[PDB]
Amino acid sequence: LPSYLKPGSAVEISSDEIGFRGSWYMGKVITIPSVKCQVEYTTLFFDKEGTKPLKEVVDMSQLRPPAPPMSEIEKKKKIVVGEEVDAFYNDGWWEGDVTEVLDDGKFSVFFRSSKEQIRFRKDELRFHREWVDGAWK
Amino acid sequence: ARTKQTARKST
Repeated sequence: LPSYLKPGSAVEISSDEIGFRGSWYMGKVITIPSVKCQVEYTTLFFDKEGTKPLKEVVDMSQLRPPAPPMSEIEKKKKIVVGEEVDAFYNDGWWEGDVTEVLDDGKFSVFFRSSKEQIRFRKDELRFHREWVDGAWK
Repeated sequence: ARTKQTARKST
């Protein structure tokens, strides 16, 4: 079993339910056994009242480790038109292109799955990484 | 307060 799937460990969570395309939501593994585990989302809940954190059985292929801590130079390089990024939106990371860089530290970001175009502050974005074959790209 | 319902983008 992969190191990062140990119960208790932080993860990010993909989905192929339509309307979660391009998202990675943060959570934790609850139960390892089939090719499937159960997680607990850190920011979603079963209920508006938010008393019961959401829990769900997924495939292990919908899971990936937390994104790597950006180095200090990486953590402060410039963001440019066309960079792929993840914006923090509906309490989740969503992937989009940067289409405009604005004079006040702000960016405008195009989402292809949802035809959406939304402004964000720099501290609401992260650099989009992919997690293939065990390594961060 | 955020649920799958108030987070999804479609259907």
